[PDB]
Amino acid sequence: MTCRGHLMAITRHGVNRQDTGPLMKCSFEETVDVLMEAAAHGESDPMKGV
DNA sequence: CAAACACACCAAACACAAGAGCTAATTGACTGGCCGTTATCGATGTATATATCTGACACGTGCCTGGAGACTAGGGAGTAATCCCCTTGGC
Repeated sequence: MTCRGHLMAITRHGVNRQDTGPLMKCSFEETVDVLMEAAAHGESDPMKGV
């Protein structure tokens, strides 16, 4: 919770802000939203999360 | 006076609401126009059934011709005697 300096909330508003990966954010919450944002911005997933 | 940012407020959305597991029952589209098939109504017959009229056959009635009946008139056909002509017969 205190690795990025600011207090990341455990909610969708705090974990999805981290640059983990769209495939990991969509699992938790905000599926279509995070997927759409990644598609628009052309993000990349390193394929390292479980 | 006009533009910069900051704050408080108002107004507008997003996403979540544990893991699941079993069983039952309610919903099973619908008027209308139109084409395509087919059932029905209609004409245009030809075949068969029945009615009217004509033709041939049948039974019956009839008009007409010729035939038949009773009776009559009066004379044609016909007995009974006679003569003697003439035939058959003869030497």
